[PDB]
Amino acid sequence: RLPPEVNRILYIRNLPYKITAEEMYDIFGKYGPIRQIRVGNTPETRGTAYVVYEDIFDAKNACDHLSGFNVCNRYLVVLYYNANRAFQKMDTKKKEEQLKLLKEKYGINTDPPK
Amino acid sequence: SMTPEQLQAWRWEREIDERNRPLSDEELDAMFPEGYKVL
Repeated sequence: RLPPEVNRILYIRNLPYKITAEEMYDIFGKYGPIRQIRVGNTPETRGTAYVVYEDIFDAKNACDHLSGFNVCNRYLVVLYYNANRAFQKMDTKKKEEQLKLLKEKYGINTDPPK
Repeated sequence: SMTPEQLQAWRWEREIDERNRPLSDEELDAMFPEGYKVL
């Protein structure tokens, strides 16, 4: 029984640059079957990632437990995915089009984070 | 026949089936801004 903002996709910030695929699976996979992980690999995205769970209840669990999580000298910031936030970096026009397309086609919530 | 509260439980059930529904890679790929590598 769970809040509308919870989601299988977790956005992660303050991630060490050196972190390996195996370590990502280790850390996140503890809470259950991982669908896929995407790690930022450009100047503007490094230090961030999206982790995707197969099941939403595992994702709630990971999200409840992993924010503030110490790996290396760092404390991870982990948030539920939010399309509005996710497409921030697009200029005012393109963001509007992209959001309208995901809502039309997939029915995803398109408002900014609650 | 389901009382008001167990109808709510039934609706919660339907709601999460939709929120826990399997996603294609195409659904998934569209969720994402540039600059990420798939592990």
